[PDB]
Amino acid sequence: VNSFSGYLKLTDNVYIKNADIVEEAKKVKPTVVVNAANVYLKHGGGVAGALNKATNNAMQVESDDYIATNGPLKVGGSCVLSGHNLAKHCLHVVGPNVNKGEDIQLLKSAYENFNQHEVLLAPLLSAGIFGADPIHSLRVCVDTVRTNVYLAVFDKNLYDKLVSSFL
Ligand SMILES: Cc1[nH]c2ncnc(NC(=O)CC(C)(C)C)c2c1C
Repeated sequence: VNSFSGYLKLTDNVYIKNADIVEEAKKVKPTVVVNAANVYLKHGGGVAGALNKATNNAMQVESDDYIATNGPLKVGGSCVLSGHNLAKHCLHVVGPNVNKGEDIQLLKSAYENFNQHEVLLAPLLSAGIFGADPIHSLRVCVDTVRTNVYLAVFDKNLYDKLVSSFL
């Protein structure tokens, strides 16, 4: 038993809800919140911009030190950093950005990072300003993640479409 509330159960381990991941993180304080990151950890907009704003830019400060030491992530890769006031940890995961021309096949590799964590709160990878089809992202999530994932979908209209079309 965990503290997530109001989710629809899609499969044995995948759950979905119309919610703002920022507000959801601030209430649940999950062990792991997933950020929709880029390889430079520049958290300017989309989910990443919103999570960082909620940390009063502390996420960005930590991220800049990480990149200065380690260099950029790989598309499809991840790193674990602090969750600041939102979660114990933040798993920064880089899904392909279609608006940059990146290979959509890398979306499965991106979701594989979730399997290193028993329970996670997450957005749909590569959705939103990353340009991928969210219905496809949900399909890849369900077919790749085996640990317990709680998906927060900000847009109410998109959520209903995701549910109604889920096979
Ligand atoms: C600030 C914020 N918070 C979120 N929490 C969960 N999911 C999110 N993204 C989407 O739902 C996909 C789109 C944007 C509807 C296509 C977001 C965003 C952009």
